[PDB]
Amino acid sequence: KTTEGAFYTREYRNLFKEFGYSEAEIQERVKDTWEQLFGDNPETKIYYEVGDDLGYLLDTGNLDVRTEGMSYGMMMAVQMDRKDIFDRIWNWTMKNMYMTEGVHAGYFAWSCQPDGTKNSWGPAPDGEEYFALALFFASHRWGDGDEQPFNYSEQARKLLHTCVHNGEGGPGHPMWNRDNKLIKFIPEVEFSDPSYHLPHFYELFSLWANEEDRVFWKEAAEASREYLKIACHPETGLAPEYAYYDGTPNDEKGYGHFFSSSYRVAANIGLDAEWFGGSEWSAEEINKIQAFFADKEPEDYRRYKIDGEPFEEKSLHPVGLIATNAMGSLASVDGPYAKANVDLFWNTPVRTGNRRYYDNCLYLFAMLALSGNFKIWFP
Ligand code: NI
Repeated sequence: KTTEGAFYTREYRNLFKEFGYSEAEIQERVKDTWEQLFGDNPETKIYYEVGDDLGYLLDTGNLDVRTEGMSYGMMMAVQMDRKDIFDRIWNWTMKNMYMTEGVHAGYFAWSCQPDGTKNSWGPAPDGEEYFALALFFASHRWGDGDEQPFNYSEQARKLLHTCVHNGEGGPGHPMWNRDNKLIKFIPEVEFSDPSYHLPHFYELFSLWANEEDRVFWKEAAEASREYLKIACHPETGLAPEYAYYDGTPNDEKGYGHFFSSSYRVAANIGLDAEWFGGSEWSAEEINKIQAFFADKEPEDYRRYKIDGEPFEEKSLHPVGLIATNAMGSLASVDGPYAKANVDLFWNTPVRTGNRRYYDNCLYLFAMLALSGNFKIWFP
């Protein structure tokens, strides 16, 4: 590590403020972003309330409710101290997504219709890891409820138990390969997705998961840091959406390039550097991604091969790309392009249109992280 992280100091960098933005404008912008996503602002909103006790995040582009969006929404709500929103989302999640039958019992069906109908009985591991951490944060901020499923920390430990141990007495599959400690793209495959690797989350799991797994989680954190070094292109810093355990792109179905999924790598690296400390690798990695985009206009952002070669196809989520590249500045605060990225993001409005969901989730995490408001909530 090259700096001491917020995990040790309990002070979160307000990068917007350090780059010269006023405290009043920053506060306004964070709240405005929240309100545009969770309030009534129908052109821009992604959260929808249902009755007195339910609510969900809608993938506006695919017309479904995704565990990615639900777990994001729970993380957002706990960072904003909004138990009411947190509990609505988590309650919908448990009611409509949690599976008690099939090979993936104990996990969450990745895509549901707005009426709660499962589109699939397959889970998406990046959902599970966000559910668990947001649950731990909920336990810590508010206390475990007495009524299930609001017993937050028990639900978190129980979920992470399944993630590691599923398949031991039965037909299930774990979400992490036990030998290499790497998160999988889905439980029944043996390849991964770089954007799913959250070593900073695993550090916390190594403190708060069932004791029998705390060594595993510290090992998974280290394995995830090593994997990112091999998965990011050495010149451009670009990661593929899917990658084999060997770090190379899995393009069997067109996911071997730098597109929507990959964007989150830079954000993940920034947040890890802020929580657990800078490193040389992270700063250089962010410098590479930012250097790569420095001569490119947002209107012209493309799909790229990880070597930098452009496709005709434009970025489907260019706002999310901007936001993640800016959030990445937390791992290279003195980097040559760090201030330009944060400024570009500052000058980019939240997204409107039917594709806004993904951009806007990335945008709110970036607002939170760059203002010193994406925090670890301790017991
Ligand atoms: Ni103002």
